[PDB]
Amino acid sequence: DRNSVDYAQIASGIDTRTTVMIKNIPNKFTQQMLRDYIDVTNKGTYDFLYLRIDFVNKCNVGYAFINFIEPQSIITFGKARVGTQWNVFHSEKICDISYANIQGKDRLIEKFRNSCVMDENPAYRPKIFVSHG
Amino acid sequence: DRNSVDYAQIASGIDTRTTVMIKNIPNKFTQQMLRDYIDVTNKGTYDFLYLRIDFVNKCNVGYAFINFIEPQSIITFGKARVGTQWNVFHSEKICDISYANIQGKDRLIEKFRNSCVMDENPAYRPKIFVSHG
Repeated sequence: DRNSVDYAQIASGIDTRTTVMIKNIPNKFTQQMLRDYIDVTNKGTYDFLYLRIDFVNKCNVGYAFINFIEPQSIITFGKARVGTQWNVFHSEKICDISYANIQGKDRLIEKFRNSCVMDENPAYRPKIFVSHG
Repeated sequence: DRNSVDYAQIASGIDTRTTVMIKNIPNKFTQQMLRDYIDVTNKGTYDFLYLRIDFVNKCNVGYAFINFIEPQSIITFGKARVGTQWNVFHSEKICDISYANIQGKDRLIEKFRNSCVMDENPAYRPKIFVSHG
């Protein structure tokens, strides 16, 4: 909506935003494969890449943060990848992108440098709630 | 879309789906506060609750899985909470819900019981990529 990506608006110097979400990633992906996936068309063009990893099952959550050094790199990646399928063979999930709310290598670095409280008891680690009966 | 929640369709016995996402949770929330938040109107009515926790900064990711034991409980919670603001005072984020893709306490339990590979090297733990210069 306010965060959907318009190529021509990057091309024309309007939309200077550099942080982007790669969405619909198969739950069955590693950071490394994502790197490799991106580096096919966009090697060297990004400041920051984090494929978000669930604390509990250590799967990815289906999206990643990437900050491109230059906004036009978004066009290179989008044209090449948005629309296409992650794996024509092993997942029906297809790739899409949108601007993140947090923008800029600097804020991204702080997001993940500073841990959050998880509970009032600091000895706690996240425990799913489940019941039976 | 295919997963948006229609109360009257729960009420009428059409939509038997029980797994739901609580969305737009402030990054600044704990599982416990979520439990407490839910238990205000829906104590005792759910099988499964997991507020998704980022492996790296140990923040929540802005959403949680909840499986209600009975589909009408979704109406109780939605009417009470969707639309309202998590914290009228300390976050402009407001609460919304939608059906999850994974449905049912049983599949949810397996999702999080079985760890995923994170890398080909099993000694690896998720490392953000960042560069400067």
